[PDB]
Amino acid sequence: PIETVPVKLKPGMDGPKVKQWPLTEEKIKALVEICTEMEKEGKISKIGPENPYNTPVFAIKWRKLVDFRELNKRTQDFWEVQLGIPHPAGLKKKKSVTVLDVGDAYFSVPLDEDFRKYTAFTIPSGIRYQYNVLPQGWKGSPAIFQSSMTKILEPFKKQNPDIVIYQYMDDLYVGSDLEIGQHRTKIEELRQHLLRWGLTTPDKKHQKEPPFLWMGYELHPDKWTVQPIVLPEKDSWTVNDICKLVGKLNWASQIYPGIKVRQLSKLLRGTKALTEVIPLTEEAELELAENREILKEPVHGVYYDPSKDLIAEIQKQGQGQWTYQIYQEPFKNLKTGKYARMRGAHTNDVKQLTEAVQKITTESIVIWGKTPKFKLPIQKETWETWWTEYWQATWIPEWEFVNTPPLVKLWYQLEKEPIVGAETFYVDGAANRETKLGKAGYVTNKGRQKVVPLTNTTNQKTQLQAIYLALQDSGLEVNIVTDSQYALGIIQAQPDKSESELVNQIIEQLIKKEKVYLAWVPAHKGIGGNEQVDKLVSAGIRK
Amino acid sequence: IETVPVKLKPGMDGPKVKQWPLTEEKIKALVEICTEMEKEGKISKIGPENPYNTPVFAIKKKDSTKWRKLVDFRELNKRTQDFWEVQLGIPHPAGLKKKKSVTVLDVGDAYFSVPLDEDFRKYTAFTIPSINNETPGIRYQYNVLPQGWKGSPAIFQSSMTKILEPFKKQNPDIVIYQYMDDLYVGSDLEIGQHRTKIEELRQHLLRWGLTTGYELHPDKWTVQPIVLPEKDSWTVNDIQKLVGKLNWASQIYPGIKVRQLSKLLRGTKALTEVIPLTEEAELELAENREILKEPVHGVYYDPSKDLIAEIQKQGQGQWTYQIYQEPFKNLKTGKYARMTNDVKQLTEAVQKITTESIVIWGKTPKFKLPIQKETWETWWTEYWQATWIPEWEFVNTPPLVKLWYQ
RNA sequence: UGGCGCCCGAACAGGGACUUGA
Ligand SMILES: O=C1Nc2ccc(Cl)cc2[C@@](C#CC2CC2)(C(F)(F)F)O1
Ligand SMILES: [Mg+2]
Repeated sequence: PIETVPVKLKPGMDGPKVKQWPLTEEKIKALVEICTEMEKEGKISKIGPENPYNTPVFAIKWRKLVDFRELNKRTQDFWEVQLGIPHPAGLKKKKSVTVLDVGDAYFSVPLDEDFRKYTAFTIPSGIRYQYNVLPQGWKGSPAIFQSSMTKILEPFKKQNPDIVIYQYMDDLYVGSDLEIGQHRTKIEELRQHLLRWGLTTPDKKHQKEPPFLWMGYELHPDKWTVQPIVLPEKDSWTVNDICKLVGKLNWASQIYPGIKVRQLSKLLRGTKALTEVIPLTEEAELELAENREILKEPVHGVYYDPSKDLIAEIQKQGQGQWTYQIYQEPFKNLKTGKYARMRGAHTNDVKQLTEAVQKITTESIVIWGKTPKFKLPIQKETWETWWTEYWQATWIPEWEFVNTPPLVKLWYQLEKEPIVGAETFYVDGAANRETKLGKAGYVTNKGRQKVVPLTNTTNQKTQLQAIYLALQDSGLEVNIVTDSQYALGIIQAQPDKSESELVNQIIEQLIKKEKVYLAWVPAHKGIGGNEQVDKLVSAGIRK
Repeated sequence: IETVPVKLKPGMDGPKVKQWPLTEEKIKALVEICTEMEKEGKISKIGPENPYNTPVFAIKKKDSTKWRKLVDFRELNKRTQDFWEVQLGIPHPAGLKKKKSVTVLDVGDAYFSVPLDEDFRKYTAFTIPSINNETPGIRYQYNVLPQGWKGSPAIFQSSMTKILEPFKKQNPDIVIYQYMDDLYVGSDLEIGQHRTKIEELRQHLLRWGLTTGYELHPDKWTVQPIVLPEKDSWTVNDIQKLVGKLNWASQIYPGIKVRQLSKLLRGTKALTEVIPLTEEAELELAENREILKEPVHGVYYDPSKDLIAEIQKQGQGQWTYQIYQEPFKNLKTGKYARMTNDVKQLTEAVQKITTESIVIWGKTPKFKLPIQKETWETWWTEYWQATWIPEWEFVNTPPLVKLWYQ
């Protein structure tokens, strides 16, 4: 009595006509046995002459598996309504939970009458068969079954609002706050209700009890955790092993707090072959040892409690690594994680903290549908100065200051006006486009000019080098006039770190300076001493 | 009524935009109003037959507590651009931009009385998300003309004219213009009389069952020009900043010169050194001052080209925007100092800029928002209050273009 | 065999800064 979902092929296409591969004695004998059994059950019907279509049928006891590549790319596109999966942190505590594995899930939903003929079969000695139910591996089987199952459950969920039913590929999670005796009675009602539509589910004896291993999680009625993660204790590590290691402890990061993958992830840069034994760096080894210690004890998450307000405490792990603990009660956290990603080449703690907060907010809305009350390690005044003096429309929701040793702050600030009494440094650099024998230097009002040849440097690198010379050769207060927007843009962002080592050396030199003003003048306009600098840094590079 | 056959743009398929995550408060609101819409017959639940989807958001219009459904038909509008511009496009009157008051009604509730073409209802499909993806999102269609879709006013304009013709006859001085779902009613009458006429128009719409910022002052809109700093004593840094600004402004105004100003910066001098402007330099600076106040010569609106709106965060709650089609050919440069929250100010600036363009050029611009893609996409729906939604892109503002105002 | 997530590399398009030549 399940209403079929109309299906049709893409415009201009017709049902696949593929040749059947001559099966072997052990395959043909098994396949006919399967086909006869399904045919007697009504899941298959014989349409030989009126269905000039074919698909590859093979056995891989023996289990039939037909490859629907030809039909998968010719059927109309479907909308996978539920593409993602529920994070266990988003779930809610249930007194009793049961899992109903829907036996013959797809094979209980009839296929569109006008589409059955396109799913034709062919078995040699042949015999032709067509699917009267949703096939396995077909593009529309998951979406159609979910739609069909949802309509089957709506008249039961409506009658039982207390019961929470979650439907996945094959299994059906039916959670309830009812007692064990009462819950089992209600599950039987669902089992009978499903049986009315032909769907079959197992009995209590053949059912499964918690924990419920689901998509890598080990779900209990009251707590959740990732499945036991064991990291290899080998000596030599290859790119394949690092990829496994990084992925394994990325799964653990969402429950285990303080998981660092920055060093190990860096070892995957520049390596292509998976057999290349990576010489695990001391920093990578240090992180791996720390991660191993974190995984020594078992850490169990907690389920969402809508009656309470989510908190999201963020901690700074250093080197662009952040960790957050989303929780409602103290020390009992629903979910953890990390934000080690760096947006752009140049960033600072405050900008990274905002990005980490945004990432938590985005994942909190999908999981819980509400942003948490952040507890950031940044002073209110410190954040106020940043976003007020920043060119982006940055904003972070209601947050509170938490005093942790690794506080977030701006290591240096650039003056908004020229410094009186500070020697001015006009800095520029020209890089050859062929021999890459660039050059950088500075000219100051006190007749203190300097130049340093550079090699394998780019136009951009030379400009940053010219800035670095001024900071090196200046005092506590320096006025730098650079006619490059690249250097100005990078430094004005007030980064605390970056991939480039040239800019990093500048940052450690900007901090030492008690006052630094970085001006900007158009190039080639004869703007005072900037014209003189170009003469020094282009004598033997540009023309 | 008979449905008007709507044909999608040839060679283009219906939208398949993924639904952005919604908060539980918005999801609960959407289900409450979408179930009522289905009960009234405006929408119908659908299965997985069609792969189309347009994100649906929930907003609260200004001075309102009830929730409002905001369906993002930006991709569908593009995929059916021919239908609602050349086949049934609505001409934009050039008069409302000069009117003292321009009230913005909400006539988007009258579209639901017009059935939608059955062959087109597939593309007007949206999914209501579920928190944590617990249950599958609820998928709906539009059995009636969707509001927020640029084709609905085009189809409904035939009925709208008949509604407004008896009103317009008795009030020839009122310029009524609807863009997507609103009705920009412009009149030169005083504020007291204009509101009475709007009430008369509102009562006019109710007799046909069409239930009904909110008011604008186009005559009070003036583009903010580029202004150079003025001071008695000029330092080397001030001249350098001035020359850099004027040099960049030369791309906009060809008459801007920095020759004599640069002649002051000959040697290597301290940034704090006071430079006494020479007679020639002072005269040339004065020449730049009068050029800037004048409008950009040779800049005209091109209907074919899409408008582009660039917004800059000047700090202290001040935002500067420029609406242009070609670079350095600003059709309109302004400032949003009304403003707390950067995203709230940016959303208000976007809505204000879009409304200004609608009553001036009859088309929303493409927005270059100075904001992160994730930050905006998450918080822009908490402050949005306009039925329409413009196209935006996210850009990294150069440090030297933020100096539109010092 | 398909899907999703992470990382690496390549090709694409545009949105920018800049160098050299004509
Ligand atoms: O609301 C809840 N609470 C809950 C509590 C414990 C468990 Cl193990 C499962 C759930 C549940 C779910 C689910 C899908 C991930 C498997 C259930 F639907 F109830 F089964 O969602
Ligand atoms: Mg140069």
